Amino acid sequence: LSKGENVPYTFQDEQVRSNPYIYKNHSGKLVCKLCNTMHMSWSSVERHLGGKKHGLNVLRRGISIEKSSXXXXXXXXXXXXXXXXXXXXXXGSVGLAIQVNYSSEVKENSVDSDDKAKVPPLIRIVSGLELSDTKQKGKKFLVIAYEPFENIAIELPPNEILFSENNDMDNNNDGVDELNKKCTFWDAISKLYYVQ
Amino acid sequence: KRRKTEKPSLSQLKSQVPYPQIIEWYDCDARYPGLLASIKCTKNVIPVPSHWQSKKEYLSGRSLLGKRPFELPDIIKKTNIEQMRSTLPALDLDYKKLHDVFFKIGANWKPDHLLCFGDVYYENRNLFEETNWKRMVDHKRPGRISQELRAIMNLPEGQLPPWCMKMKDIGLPTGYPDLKIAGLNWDITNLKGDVYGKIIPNHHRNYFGALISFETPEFE
Amino acid sequence: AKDDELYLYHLTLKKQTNFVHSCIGHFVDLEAGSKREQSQLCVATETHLELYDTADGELKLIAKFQNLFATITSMKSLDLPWPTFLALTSDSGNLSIVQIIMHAGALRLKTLVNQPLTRTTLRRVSPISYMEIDPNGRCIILSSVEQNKLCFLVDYAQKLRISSPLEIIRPHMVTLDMAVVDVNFNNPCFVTLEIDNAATQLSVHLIFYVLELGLNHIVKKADYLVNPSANFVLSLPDLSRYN
Amino acid sequence: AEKQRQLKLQKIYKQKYIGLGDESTTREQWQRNVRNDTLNTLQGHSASLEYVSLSRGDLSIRDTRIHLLKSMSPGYKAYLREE
Amino acid sequence: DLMFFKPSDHKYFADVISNKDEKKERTLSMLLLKIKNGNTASRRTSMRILTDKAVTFGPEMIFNRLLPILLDRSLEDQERHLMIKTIDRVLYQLGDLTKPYVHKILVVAAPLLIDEDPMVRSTGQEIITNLSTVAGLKTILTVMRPDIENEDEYVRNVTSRAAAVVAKALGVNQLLPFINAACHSRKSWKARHTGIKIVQQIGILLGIGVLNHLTGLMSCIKDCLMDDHVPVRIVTAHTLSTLAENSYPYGIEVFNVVLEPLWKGIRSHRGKVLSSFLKAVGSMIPLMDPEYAGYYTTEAMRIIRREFDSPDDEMKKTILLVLQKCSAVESITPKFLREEIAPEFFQKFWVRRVALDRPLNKVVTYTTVTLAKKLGCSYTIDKLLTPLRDEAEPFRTMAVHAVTRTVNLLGTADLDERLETRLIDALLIAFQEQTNSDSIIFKGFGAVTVSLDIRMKPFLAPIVSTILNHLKHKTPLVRQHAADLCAILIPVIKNCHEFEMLNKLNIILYESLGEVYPEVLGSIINAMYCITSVMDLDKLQPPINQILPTLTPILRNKHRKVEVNTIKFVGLIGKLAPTYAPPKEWMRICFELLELLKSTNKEIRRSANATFGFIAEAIGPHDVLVALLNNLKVQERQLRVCTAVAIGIVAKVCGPYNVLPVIMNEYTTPETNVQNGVLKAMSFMFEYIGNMSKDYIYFITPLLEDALTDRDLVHRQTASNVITHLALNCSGTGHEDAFIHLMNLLIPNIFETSPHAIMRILEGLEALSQALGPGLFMNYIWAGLFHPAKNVRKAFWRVYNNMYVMYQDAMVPFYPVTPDNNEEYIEELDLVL
Amino acid sequence: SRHQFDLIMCLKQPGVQTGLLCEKCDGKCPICDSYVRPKRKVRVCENCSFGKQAKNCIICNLNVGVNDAFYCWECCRLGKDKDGCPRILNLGSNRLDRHFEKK
Ligand SMILES: [Zn+2]
Ligand SMILES: [Zn+2]
Ligand SMILES: [Zn+2]
Ligand SMILES: [Zn+2]
Repeated sequence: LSKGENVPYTFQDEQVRSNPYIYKNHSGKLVCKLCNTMHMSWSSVERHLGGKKHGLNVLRRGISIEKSSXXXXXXXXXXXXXXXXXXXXXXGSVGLAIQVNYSSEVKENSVDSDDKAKVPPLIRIVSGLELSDTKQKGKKFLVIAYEPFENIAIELPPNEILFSENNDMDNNNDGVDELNKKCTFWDAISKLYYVQ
Repeated sequence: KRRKTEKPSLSQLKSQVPYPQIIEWYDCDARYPGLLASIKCTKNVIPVPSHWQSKKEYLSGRSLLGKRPFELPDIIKKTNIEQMRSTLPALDLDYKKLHDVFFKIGANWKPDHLLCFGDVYYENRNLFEETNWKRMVDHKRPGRISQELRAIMNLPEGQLPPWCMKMKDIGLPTGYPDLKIAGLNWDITNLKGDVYGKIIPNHHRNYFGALISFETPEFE
Repeated sequence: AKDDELYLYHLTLKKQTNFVHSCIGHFVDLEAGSKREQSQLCVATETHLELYDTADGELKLIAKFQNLFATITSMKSLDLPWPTFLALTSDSGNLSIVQIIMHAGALRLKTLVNQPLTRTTLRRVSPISYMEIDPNGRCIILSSVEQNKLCFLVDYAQKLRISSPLEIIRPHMVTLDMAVVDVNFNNPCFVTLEIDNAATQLSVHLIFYVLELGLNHIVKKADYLVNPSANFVLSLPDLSRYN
Repeated sequence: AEKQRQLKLQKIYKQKYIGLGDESTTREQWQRNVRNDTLNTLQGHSASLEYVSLSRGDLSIRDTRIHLLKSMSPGYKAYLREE
Repeated sequence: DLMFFKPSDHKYFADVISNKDEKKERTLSMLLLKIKNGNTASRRTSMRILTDKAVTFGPEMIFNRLLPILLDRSLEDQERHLMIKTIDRVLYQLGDLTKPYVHKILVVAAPLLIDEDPMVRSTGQEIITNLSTVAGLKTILTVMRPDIENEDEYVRNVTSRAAAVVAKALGVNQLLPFINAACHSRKSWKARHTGIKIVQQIGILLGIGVLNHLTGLMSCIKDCLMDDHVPVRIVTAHTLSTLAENSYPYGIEVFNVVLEPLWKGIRSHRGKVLSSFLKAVGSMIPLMDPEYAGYYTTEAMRIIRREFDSPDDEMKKTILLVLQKCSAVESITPKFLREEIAPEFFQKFWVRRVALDRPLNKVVTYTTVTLAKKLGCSYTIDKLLTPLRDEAEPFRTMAVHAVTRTVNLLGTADLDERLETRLIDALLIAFQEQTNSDSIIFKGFGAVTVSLDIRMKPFLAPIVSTILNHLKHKTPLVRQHAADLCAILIPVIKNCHEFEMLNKLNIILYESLGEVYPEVLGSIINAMYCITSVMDLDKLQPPINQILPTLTPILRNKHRKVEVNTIKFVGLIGKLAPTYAPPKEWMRICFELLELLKSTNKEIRRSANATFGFIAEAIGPHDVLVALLNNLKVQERQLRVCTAVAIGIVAKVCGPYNVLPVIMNEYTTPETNVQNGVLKAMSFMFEYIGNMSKDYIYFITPLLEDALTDRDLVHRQTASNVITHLALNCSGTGHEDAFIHLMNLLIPNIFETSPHAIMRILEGLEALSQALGPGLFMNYIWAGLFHPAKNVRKAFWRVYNNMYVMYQDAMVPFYPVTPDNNEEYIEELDLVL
Repeated sequence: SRHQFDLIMCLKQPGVQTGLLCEKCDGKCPICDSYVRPKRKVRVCENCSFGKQAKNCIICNLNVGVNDAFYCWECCRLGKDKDGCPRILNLGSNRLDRHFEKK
């Protein structure tokens, strides 16, 4: 569960840490220096991190820094769709555009009970800091998801591309987020999802 | 109810007390306050450690996170088992050596800090810094400046501190009347190294128990 | 650094002279092959202990016994139906019945049975400081200044045997001046003056106790309230001729 | 269970050794134990008994001993007052 | 988890199969189910929750749901006791209950006293003695009155015992007039009967304590014994037996009243009535006055001899008891017994049919042994030679037992050469011919051989011939039996200077050491232990250095006794033979034990720890400490604690100068469990050295500096345990200044809760009272003595209670009491001369 | 006892008799259960001896003891030696749940 990381003792006088918080004191137990909470096992440590308590102390420490100045029934065939990445350009910079194609009424003929069928594909930017394997990380992914088909990701080394500035005139139908409404199109008649 | 509201004021209680500053606001609800003031303010009694009335179970301390795991007493550290067995993240040694470390070498040895009659350890306290403090009040004396603080001060060798000139106009330290410093009250040719001055004392047994011999028990 | 650590060597040059206890028994037979005479006395001051004889009409040091290193809070000799050896109670609560013996070329004091009682200290609960023995030597009684009273039934055999203690516990009654009345073998009877510890008024009342050898317990007999001015009790042996 | 045993041992130790302050004990109850033990030792040691005898100046020493015994009960003050 | 569903009792619960009164109502029964049918980890929690909340729940619903559960027939000794424990904890918690529920609970837990096992008898007594203080005298008395009138023998027997337990709990002085009510009641017959039995169980439970209370009971015996009812008359006679035996000779003065009617009952009613009467009078015999004993014994012995022929079992059992007691009488002479009583005894009561039933065989043997004291030992055993050679195996067993108990007391020195020969001959015959599996023959035979030893040599040879003869046999029972006999006979052979014979024994046993059966192998190793212990090592045949490497694999044999005798013998070679075994082999021993002590046996585990002392004396102490400290890192508590014990013993035999520095490093290791093992190992290594720690104290205090300061209540706990032993044995050495420090770190821990922490810290502070003396320790206690906090006060008055227990005069000068502090003060403290 | 909490003691004035402990419990100071440097033999009140119960182990209260129990040198100094009659009157939850556990 430790994912092979080495947490140095508090007295070893600090290699960069994943979270520079959880330590081991003079004794063998694990502690959160901010929260000042002792934890028996790494599982308890992860409960602490996933707990609201630790988070509140993180926000308090950030304030100190500024001062110092449906999920169940989800069908899953895990089928990799076909993406068509292509370097785009407009004006005045460079942006990316993806063309994802979906089934041709091949298997979607057995499921038509208006169960989120009206819901279009959704995209989100995920940090690689969390993976099923947790080995390497440090870059973002433009994940795209649809109920039956399997998720898809696209690595984005560049810190920022096509991140525009008030493209439209501030109209508020949040849909899912500014990203989706701002720059996505869902040709539902042909089943083609464009993203740029 | 009536007994709770019957209580005399803490300042009314102070007058009964020869050492009134120990009594505190919570002594008003002492069921026998006139007595408790006499006991608590009696000569040699040592007031209760104040970590009560806190729910933190006496140690939540943030300082507890940063406490050193342990340090061997230097006499035992001489025994070299530190190198023989690595405690940080076979070993046979001489009986005469270990025995002499505790007895021959370490008979007169005593921990440097200990504590006093009324010393009580509160949560936030750490003795180690006070140990280096007491040892430092010992080593360091006026007129001498270590080479580290000298380098930080950027004072080259053979040159007097900057406060010797203002000390020429203002005068010697009121706290150190016997202090001597090169160039002023003290011979500049005796300026050497890190010491630009020294206090010259103007003051110039057996204690009935003098043993006159020291013999430890031999192992062999 | 030289350790100060003054090391003092204590010696008792002359031993405590205020004699707090005595006993009349005949302990050792010395210088005579076969002799039995009741004239002799052993006297004790706390730690220090001494044994004197007369037999000449003039008192004589016999031997100054080794230092016991305790506070002897009562000493009484016991005579059982034999060499008369003294029962000795001190701090530690132990009832220590000791016989003075001749060992090697000197007189040494041998202990026979020591019974643990209370704890080791000078205490009010400690069943010491008031002690007496049945004049026929059938039973020994210890008591406490306040709390409780214990009476052992002493029996002799090939080895001495101390019977289990007989307890009586009166919580608030402070005991003073134990005095035991002699008996004809009927039943042991001891007398005390009990002053109540917790009371509104000062009340000093005598109380009689008859230990029942048949029922094996001490029995409160007569509680007579007397003026608070009371001092002590003594035992009138019989009055068998009178009524 | 454990504390519950400590209650029973509190009853037993209190029975044997008389005054033992449990949680709430009145100053009258406890100070009485103080006086009783102090007098107890003053009369208990033949040493301190001999001492108080002379410093007090009584005609006999047993007067001092039985005095302390009497002084253990509270009413003995009023008793002296009535003499 | 609700492990092990109970369908019928759960459907009996109903309640929730899927509103504060409904929530407490539900969770309460849910917990009750957790206790009865559930998981151990679950029920342990439901106990703590049920006891903590036991004051919150209404006893009406508590007992209403709980009590009828035990009325079913489907309960098991496990589960019924699981509910019983809740009964005890709740009754002792609430402490006050209404009389109807008191009656219900007393009826429910009442039958427990009658159960066959003292395990259940004990807790059945506990519920009642805890309930007695709850309900009180009047309530329980109102409970027993309607029950004693019941016509049910079972229930009457039940509340007889229950009423007795109540009488002992609240005292029999308060309940005694009730005893006079059911006792002297003219109304009901069964009320008389049970009213008498209650006196029985009162006498049994009080034991010697019945003396001071014996006056009121003997009233009931004397007045109620005269009843014309035969059962009543019998039960009174049994009460005289119990109250006489528990009485002990004191009570004669009181028993003299009932003494008279017993005899006129004897000479008349005869029968089983005379059985009970002679039981009573027989119990009176020891308490009789020497003259009266002389008269009444001579009066009874005639009836005894006349009644020798009684076909009934009960009367024979009584007769044996009366002879048993009358034997101690000085009046009847051993000449009288040998001329009349004894010959008419051995012929009548030793018939083979006697030996068939054990509960009678007991009284037969004990009676015979009591006869042996007055009778001549050579005469008794003389009559006991013929029963030894009988062909009945159980009769031979009883014949052995008589010899065992007789020879233990008296010894065989009274026997002539001839019957002494016939004795050992008989013992060998019965020993080699024994059919049944029983452990007595080698034990008692060994007792005889220990009694007479130098005389054995010409028999000592054939006895060992039989020994080897059984050492080769096809039955492991006879195998381990003969081996156990070997280990017992080994010390005796030394007295005959047969030592080469001990050598061939060592040979054969060492060669049979490779047996598969562990139960026999352990006994064999025991005989090895006796041999090696007795005989000098140099002349031992195998020799030892060849012996031990065959022992090293034995440690893994598991079971128990194999490691018991194995570790014993390896230790024997450890102290006796340091040189023979090679040091690397000793290291293999260290590894094997280090793995071995995970075993659940405290004897194996303790002795295992003890052997490290001998191994540390023979081999390198640091070499041992490497393995020990390496084993401290294991999570298992027995490993940590008993490796700490090993470190302690090694520090005892080697001395702390070697062991302590490496210990302190093992404390420098960051791991918690390791630090705990270090601190405990430090405790034990200090308690094993009385005068050594005085010089080592100062090097300890910087280690306890981080210990007592450590956040973990465990480290603070075990460190306090160090301060206990260290302070006790170092007290008065002059280190008080260090003790002052160590205490100054402890005082803040006084408020720390939990039972282990609180008792360890109390004991630590009490140890500090001896090293510092009260005065300073007082000063802390005083400045905290009263205080408003209601908590601080409760905490410090614990320390002051223990201080008042150990010291009183010691605290007398140290009371901070002044004339302005208290009104009366003491006028005599200010006197100066 | 020092370890098992529910075990209840006697604490009366000890008599001349000496308490017995079984070979299984041999070596324990009846208060602290320590194996080191025993000093004085235990003494129990007569109320704990009488009949068969006298033969029981004063520690485990069940088995019949041969050996005498001694107090350690730490309890002899702590004075618990003289406190009273040590005995275990109740068998205790441990032994109970053990017996009911097996059978
Ligand atoms: Zn945290
Ligand atoms: Zn007892
Ligand atoms: Zn036992
Ligand atoms: Zn102990």
